[PDB]
Amino acid sequence: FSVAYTLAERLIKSAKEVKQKVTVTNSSPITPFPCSAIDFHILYDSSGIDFDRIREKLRPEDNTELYNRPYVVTAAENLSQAQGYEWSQAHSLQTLADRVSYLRSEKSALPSSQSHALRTALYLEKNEADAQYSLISQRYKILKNFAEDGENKSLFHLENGKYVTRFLDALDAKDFFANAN
RNA sequence: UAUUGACGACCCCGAUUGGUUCUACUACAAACG
Repeated sequence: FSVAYTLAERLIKSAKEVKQKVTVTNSSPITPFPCSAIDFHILYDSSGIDFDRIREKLRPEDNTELYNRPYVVTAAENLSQAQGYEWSQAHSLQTLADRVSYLRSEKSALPSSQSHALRTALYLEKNEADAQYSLISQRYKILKNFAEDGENKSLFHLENGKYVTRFLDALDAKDFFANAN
């Protein structure tokens, strides 16, 4: 528990970065706009137990990061009047929950066989991750939803100059999105 | 108006499928009287 809780005390700071990316419009000093967000890990013990090391193993190339994991959970409608609205949508937890649903949807609509081919490619450069995706994008039409480019040819989207993706977060959370409701 | 006057081989592989699906860490030892 101790290691898990000190992770949570770091995860809470990563979720709490919404405090300054989503901010009250025309405020001075720049007050946070009330925004709710999650960050989560899933240790496996493999990722490094220290948050700083955990995230640098998911930034495999200098412009490419395989986590979108500070996810805003506040509704878009509530956020629409803040500054930083556009960021909150890309970081909206519903984008993760939808993609998890596509992975869970069904035989599998996206085969795990092919999800893991893409998972492997994500650790390459974008030109190679996009190459693998282009070998697959029209064999599995569900992948039109997992794209983020706006073109349906890459799993990444550009965010402040970084290629960031939810796809590998969706594979992580695929089995941690269960509810009695 | 319909005549001139006999030679000569060709094909040599073509089309397509080129991976598909599943397993992606599991128990542990540190947590918990």
